[PDB]
Amino acid sequence: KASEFGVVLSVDALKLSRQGGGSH
Amino acid sequence: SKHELSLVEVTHYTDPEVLAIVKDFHVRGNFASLPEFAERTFVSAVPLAHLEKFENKEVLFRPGFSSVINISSSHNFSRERLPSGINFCDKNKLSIRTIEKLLVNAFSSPDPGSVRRPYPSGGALYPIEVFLCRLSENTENWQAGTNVYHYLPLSQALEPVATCNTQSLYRSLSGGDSERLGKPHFALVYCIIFEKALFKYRYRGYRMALMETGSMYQNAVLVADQIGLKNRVWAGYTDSYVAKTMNLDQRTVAPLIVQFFGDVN
Amino acid sequence: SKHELSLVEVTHYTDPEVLAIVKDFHVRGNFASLPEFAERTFVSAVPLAHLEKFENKEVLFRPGFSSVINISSSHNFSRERLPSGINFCDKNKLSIRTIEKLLVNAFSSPDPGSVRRPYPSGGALYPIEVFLCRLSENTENWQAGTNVYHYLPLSQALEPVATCNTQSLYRSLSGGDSERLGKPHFALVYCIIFEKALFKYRYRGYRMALMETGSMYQNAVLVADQIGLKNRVWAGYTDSYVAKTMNLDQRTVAPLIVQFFGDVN
Amino acid sequence: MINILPFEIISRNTKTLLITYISSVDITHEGMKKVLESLRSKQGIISEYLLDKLLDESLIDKDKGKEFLITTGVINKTKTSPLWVNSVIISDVPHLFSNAREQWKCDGVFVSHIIDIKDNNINVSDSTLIWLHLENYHSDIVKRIYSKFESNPGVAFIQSYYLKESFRIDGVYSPDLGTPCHFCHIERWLSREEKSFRRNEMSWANLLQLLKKYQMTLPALALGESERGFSYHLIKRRLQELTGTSLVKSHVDNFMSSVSADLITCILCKEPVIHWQACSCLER
Amino acid sequence: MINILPFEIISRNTKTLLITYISSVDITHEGMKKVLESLRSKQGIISEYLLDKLLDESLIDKDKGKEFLITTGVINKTKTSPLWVNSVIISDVPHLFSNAREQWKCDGVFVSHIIDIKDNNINVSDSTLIWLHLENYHSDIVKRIYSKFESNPGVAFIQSYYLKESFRIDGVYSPDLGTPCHFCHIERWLSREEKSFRRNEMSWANLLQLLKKYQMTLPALALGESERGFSYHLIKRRLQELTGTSLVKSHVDNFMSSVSADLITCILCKEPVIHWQACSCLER
Amino acid sequence: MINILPFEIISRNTKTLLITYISSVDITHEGMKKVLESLRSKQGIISEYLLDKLLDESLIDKDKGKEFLITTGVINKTKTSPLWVNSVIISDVPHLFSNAREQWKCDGVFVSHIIDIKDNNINVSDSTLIWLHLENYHSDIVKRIYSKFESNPGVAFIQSYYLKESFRIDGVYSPDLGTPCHFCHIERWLSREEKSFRRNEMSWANLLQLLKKYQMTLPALALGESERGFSYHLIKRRLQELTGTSLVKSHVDNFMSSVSADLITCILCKEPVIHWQACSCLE
Amino acid sequence: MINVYSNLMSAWPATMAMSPKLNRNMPTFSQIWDYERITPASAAGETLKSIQGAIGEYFERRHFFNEIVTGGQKTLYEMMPPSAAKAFTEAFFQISSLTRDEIITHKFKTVRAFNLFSLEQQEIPAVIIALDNITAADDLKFYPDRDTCGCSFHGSLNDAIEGSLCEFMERQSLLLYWLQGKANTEISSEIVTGINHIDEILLALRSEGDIRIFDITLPGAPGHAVLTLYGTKNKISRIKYSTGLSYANSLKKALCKSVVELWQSYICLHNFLIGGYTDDDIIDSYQRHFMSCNKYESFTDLCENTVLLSDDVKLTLEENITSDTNLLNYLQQISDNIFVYYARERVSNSLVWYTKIVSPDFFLHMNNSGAININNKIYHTGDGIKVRESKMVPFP
Ligand SMILES: Cc1cc2nc3c(=O)[nH]c(=O)nc-3n(C[C@H](O)[C@H](O)[C@H](O)COP(=O)(O)O)c2cc1C
Ligand SMILES: Cc1cc2nc3c(=O)[nH]c(=O)nc-3n(C[C@H](O)[C@H](O)[C@H](O)COP(=O)(O)O)c2cc1C
Ligand SMILES: [Cl-]
Ligand SMILES: [Cl-]
Ligand SMILES: [Cl-]
Ligand SMILES: [Zn+2]
Ligand SMILES: [Zn+2]
Ligand SMILES: [Zn+2]
Repeated sequence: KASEFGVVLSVDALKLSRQGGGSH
Repeated sequence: SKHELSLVEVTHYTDPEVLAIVKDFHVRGNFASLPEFAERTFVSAVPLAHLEKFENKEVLFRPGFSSVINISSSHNFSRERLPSGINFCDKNKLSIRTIEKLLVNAFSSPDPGSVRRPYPSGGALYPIEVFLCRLSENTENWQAGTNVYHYLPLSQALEPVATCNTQSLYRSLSGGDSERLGKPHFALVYCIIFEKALFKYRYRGYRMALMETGSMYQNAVLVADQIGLKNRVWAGYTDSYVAKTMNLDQRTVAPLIVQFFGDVN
Repeated sequence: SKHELSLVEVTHYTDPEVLAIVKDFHVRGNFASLPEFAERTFVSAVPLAHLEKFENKEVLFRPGFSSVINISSSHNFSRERLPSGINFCDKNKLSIRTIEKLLVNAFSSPDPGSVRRPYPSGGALYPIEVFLCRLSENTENWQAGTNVYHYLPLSQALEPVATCNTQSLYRSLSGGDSERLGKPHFALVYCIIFEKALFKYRYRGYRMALMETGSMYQNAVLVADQIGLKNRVWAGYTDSYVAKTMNLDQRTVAPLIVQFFGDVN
Repeated sequence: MINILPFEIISRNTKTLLITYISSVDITHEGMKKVLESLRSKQGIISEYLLDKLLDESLIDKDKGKEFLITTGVINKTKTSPLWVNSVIISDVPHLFSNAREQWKCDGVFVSHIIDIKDNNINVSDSTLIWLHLENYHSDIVKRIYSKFESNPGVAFIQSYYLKESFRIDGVYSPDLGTPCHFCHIERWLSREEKSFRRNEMSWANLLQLLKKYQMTLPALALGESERGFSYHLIKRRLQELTGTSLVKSHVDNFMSSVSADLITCILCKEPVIHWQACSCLER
Repeated sequence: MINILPFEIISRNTKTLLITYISSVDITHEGMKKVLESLRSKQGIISEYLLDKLLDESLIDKDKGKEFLITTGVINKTKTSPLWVNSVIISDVPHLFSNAREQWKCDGVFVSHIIDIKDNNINVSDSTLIWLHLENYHSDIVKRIYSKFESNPGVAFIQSYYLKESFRIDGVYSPDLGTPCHFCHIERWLSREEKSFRRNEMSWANLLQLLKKYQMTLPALALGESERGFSYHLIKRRLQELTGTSLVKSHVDNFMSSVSADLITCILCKEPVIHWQACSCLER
Repeated sequence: MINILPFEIISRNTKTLLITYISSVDITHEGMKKVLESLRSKQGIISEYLLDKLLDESLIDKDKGKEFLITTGVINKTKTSPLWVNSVIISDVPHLFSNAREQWKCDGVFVSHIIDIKDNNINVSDSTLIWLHLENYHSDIVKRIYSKFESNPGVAFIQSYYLKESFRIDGVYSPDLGTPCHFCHIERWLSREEKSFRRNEMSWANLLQLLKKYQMTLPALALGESERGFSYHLIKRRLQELTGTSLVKSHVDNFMSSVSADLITCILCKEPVIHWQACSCLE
Repeated sequence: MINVYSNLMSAWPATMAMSPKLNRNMPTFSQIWDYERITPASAAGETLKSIQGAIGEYFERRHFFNEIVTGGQKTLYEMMPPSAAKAFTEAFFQISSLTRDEIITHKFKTVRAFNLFSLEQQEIPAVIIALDNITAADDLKFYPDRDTCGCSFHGSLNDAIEGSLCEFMERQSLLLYWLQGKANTEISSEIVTGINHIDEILLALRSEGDIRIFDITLPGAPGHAVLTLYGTKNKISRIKYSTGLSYANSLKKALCKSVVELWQSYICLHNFLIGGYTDDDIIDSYQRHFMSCNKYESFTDLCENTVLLSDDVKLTLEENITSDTNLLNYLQQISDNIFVYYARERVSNSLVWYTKIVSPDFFLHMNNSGAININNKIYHTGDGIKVRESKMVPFP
């Protein structure tokens, strides 16, 4: 999050994780 | 050939409602799995970070409870199944002899006069067909230029199917995950003939056919381990593209599963 | 138990459209197979007189044509699979030891610390569960009065499932053809947990689960032959009645196939 | 058990013809003509003792006579003890069935009682198939019947009722066999009727509705005599399939399944329904 | 390849906010504010050389700047060579697409030509996705297009057209991949529309019709501007899924499948169709 | 006829308490106890004739009785005929609807005026549905429209606006029918973020509250012509569903539902709307 | 199953699921997850009740944790009748160190209520009802420890009040039992119910460890509050201790619900522990405390300090002469100061109802390790076991 350019207000965490073919 | 059955005889008993409903369902599980679709598609509905908690587990009849009758491992007389091969390497030549050894042991009686196979089948109908796909120029061949054959388990013979090149089959069979797969020597492709699976038992026959497919690849797994081949059962392929590449008619026959074979180095 | 997975975790990823469409299809292949329905129902859409022409045959890629590459039977190093048992006889006592030998060899590593099984599975998800059904009073037992257990392949243990009597299970599992079946000692029942089969791969996962079922019974066939048991994979049962008798919840889990074991005399 | 199948035996001048579903025969024996006429007036099942006597009276060998009657399609011999020893029809329109117990014997269907749903102290025996037919549907009626009779040893139910332009016959609900109940069926049809292009019925709109007491009536078209007559035949034939003289065998994969009829087109749809996720019939 | 994703960058007094599909940021750096405004005016793809230059001009470290732009959802970096190098739209209503080539670049969609179906000597390059959109359907139009372009190396087709109250987008027809053609689709829908309660379309009534020259038009509702606008968006998004800037990934089991939209309810249904038994697309 | 709203009466000894969706009233007349007791078990519908019979029997002046029942929210008197004569669209992008009034005639949709939200002096007739469509969302814009027109006889409102990748259409807010408002959704949603057991420090509420503090609108994200054409058609079809509707021919779930459309997948999500006990629309 | 997913910007929660189970005779478990807006809402039992219970548990918790807006601001004597205000003053004087003068001149945030017995309309302090720290932020110095005792949600006011009355009885009974070790009777630990899913749980518990079933109902009260307790020494078991509690008019009913409550707590904690989830995933201090009570000593401590009013272990589940008496009369004889907080919201053509039954003459909440009105109309300092007086009950 934290950077020189600004402050993160909000995040769509489901969409961020994607930005509920074995195994892992 | 001495054991030949014409599909014209089979279709005489086909219920067209059953056949349509089964195909409509089957196609729901087909994939579009290509390197060019990698960044715009996905396979796993579970995030990779949470997969580990689902893998190699036991669901319980009485969750929360630990009362069980333990059985001893001393009764086990078997060898451990080999880990499934991955990034296969084709640096060595692979003989037709090795591939023949796999086929006859996995799918045929040692008695060539017998019509009984090393896996059972509902109604003794054996609706699943096995195709051989030659995938490396380091794999020895029977008929030059022919890279798809059809294994006849009772005649114990290979029927020529297609003269597509080795890179086209590999591309079709390996889908989007070919770099991780590496370079196998050959593949088996197990294929349902819909009307053969359906004509006698109707819908239940589809279920029987898919189960039969698993009995077959399992024999191949076990035989593969004994003759020094690595293998991997594989679902990461574009069904229709595999069919087309093999010159199969998708109205009659469809690839249920691919199984890769080779070395790992 | 050390390897326990809760189905609450699995359902977090379930697509309810997929689950409904798969169940709707699956139920199309369920049977109502009871002695009392014998004269008012049928199983085979093909008349018994014409069945023989469909059994143990080869369909060809090039029908009418005989050009094949013959493979030698000399490469076959296997034993012939035993004919599937029929009118089983339970006159002899059958030990729990024999049944334990079957289970661990068919479905478990010889290493009890290992989580790898002698059959592979898509995503290492292992969606198919194995239930043991005790069917003769001449079959030795672990817990008196308990005739259905659930085999935990990784823990290598039996979990108690039901205290239904031996005649109720036999009646449910043997459907309308019980006189021809005779009297087996026990059965394995292989069961799909729908949401476990579907959560990761969607529709294709059903296909993978049914195929996995076949890999499992095949290991049981092969193990059964080596330890002196006869067996028969069996589809002639009323699915819902088997489920009820075993106290399974049909919303979650369904019997795909039964496999009978015993002697033939 | 000897079942008398559908046939006619007709005469004009010196000519007599037997016509069954299986065959036709130019009958040249007066003895067998008399026998055939006698079987034609009887309803459904005949004691083998009576058949033998009928044959003796017309001076006909019993084995040759029986062989003829079976192979030509006049009678058949069934050996199987059936699952439900008896059927009852419970209904809000019992008058519609007022001749059904007598008529349907000729189809080998044993219905012991027609019961008006209005009755208190409705009792039913063990191993009885309960057919509940409602013109004026209410879910409380079905719930009441289940509540009374679910625990009866060997019981099974069929429910029939109207929805929009369709007549619905649920699959057989048998606790012994684990099959889906009425509520498993009506939920399948009510969700399919919603014009939201989804198999999955579940949304927050449905969840909030499940908070309220489960109860409902169904919209349907007004019934005339022809709709009732059509329904009457479908009920008879369905009961005949299950418990009566089998004329055409059903495949094991559809035998217990629901049957829906569009009353406009007269087209039938046979379909197995799954257990509804929110129903507790399989928990009982 | 750098893809510029959907976002806004807004200011009032001394306050500047970035809002994307992924995040929102209170922007406190004038350099990055300028950069973001510049990216906001560009259409779709930007050369990494230009991005680097933009960053240099605002005195921002290129890796830190890029990391910020990616993680916040302003841009992303894609590595894959796609299957069709280019798309063309062929239509009887080419005017409806008269701004589509320019507009849809911002969604990362490359459409090289809008082609009027009226044109003789329509040519298409290798590895081109041909979208054939018809308001006035005739099967001869589709047949003509297949006849011209089926043999083009790497070709694929999508067909879109109207049936009753629905807008239909066929699955992707790719001879290379063996997927069902338009005729496989329209037969699935025409049989489903018959009110004969059967999946199986085949009867002697259908066989006698197959004797005649295969040809047909389709009934549908009159289109207004809103129906066209709705259709225009579905076409854009579908092309974007296949060949443009991917915003939401499709599962591999539905990616090539048909999409149908009811124009009244606006509900979409994605469905894979089987090869029609009487079609010879897979024989070619 | 008369719609009977949901309510409860709780009785203890001779004491009776009436609670409606907007009121809590001590009931100390036996007559009104019997009027209320009867309406409780009447399942939602009742004719003028039956209400008047019920009132006359309980020794309650018909006019004072009905006024009490309407005011306290035991009943409402909705039309048999369609609720909304016409519709008006008020928008910050009125040019999008420049042909809508002509076009949508043939769908049976009657929009009498397109109105710029920037206009001073917006008038709306009686019995008119007001569609508020905003590419740049701010809650005071809804607040303003509500304050101007809530008291117009027979008025109702519906709002559409953009929330990240979604186009949202609120339920219908009708003062006369007592259906939820815009804020019953959004203020309640914000409340849940603000009062979270453990606040998500990256809540989208941080964006929306910071746009309030900074006096900025929430812009729709990168709309092009296709997104607007898609929006245009959703608006047309929703209006069509709300045309011809009453409580007689239609049903309150047609008003108490929201429609959300993902602009990427084009997938619609229809969801129930409910009242928020804390909302100012209930005062 | 069910598996309804909502957009984060939806009014509705992230997920709703009915969990699959292999065993048709185990209860159905349903759960709503909604980020950390609240902790997951769940219910177990017969299928439909499990689904209804999860929905209702979610509505309930969302309302009290996330959604209350106070109605105004008043001192205690403006807010209600004088003897009600006096009883609140004496509760609050034990709760903080603040003076009676400071308590009576403080303007408390208000919520609507009516007296349980007279139906008289009033207000009560909002600080007792709202579980967030914002709604009555300025009042928390008077009442810093809040919980959901007596809260309920239902589609009718009558059902909500009954739900709240049942929970009130459960919690007041539990605390009195906790403090004094006194139970009325013990139900046979080998009791068979005849109800498939109840006996299934009981049989599995008896084989995994041991159970004790006590009737802990407030003395003289009608109905039955049944406490089920479980413990095992078994090494490989993750759950070493669990508990369930329920109040109903019917003893059988109370016992059955109590068994299912225990199974629900047992399984939720078991699944948390085999999930490998961390302490940072626990945001609720009652859940955190309950988790630290998962040891066998919780079980032995309760059982060894339980004193039964009757030594005869009950082999059957019949009611008695007291079960039948009027619950409202019984409560009013103890105190007139019992209030029903209420709220309601239209859903279609219905109202849903949120209620909380509160009395300053009873325990205002269930954490006697915190700031609690220890001296009230059912208990006074020194009556019970002294260590229990400052130590929270091992109950979630
Ligand atoms: C039906 C089936 C399909 C499979 N498909 C794939 C696949 O597409 N890709 C892959 O890497 N492995 C595949 N596998 C292999 C499994 O991932 C593997 O069996 C599992 O991870 C356990 O590892 P092991 O086989 O090495 O014990 C498949 C297995 C089965 C039974
Ligand atoms: C999925 C499956 C289901 C089967 N079901 C039955 C059955 O219901 N009844 C039966 O007699 N045999 C059944 N069999 C056994 C086959 O009839 C048998 O494998 C086949 O006739 C060949 O005979 P063999 O196994 O003795 O070589 C089944 C086999 C399979 C693979
Ligand atoms: Cl009765
Ligand atoms: Cl041309
Ligand atoms: Cl009770
Ligand atoms: Zn049911
Ligand atoms: Zn085609
Ligand atoms: Zn409001």
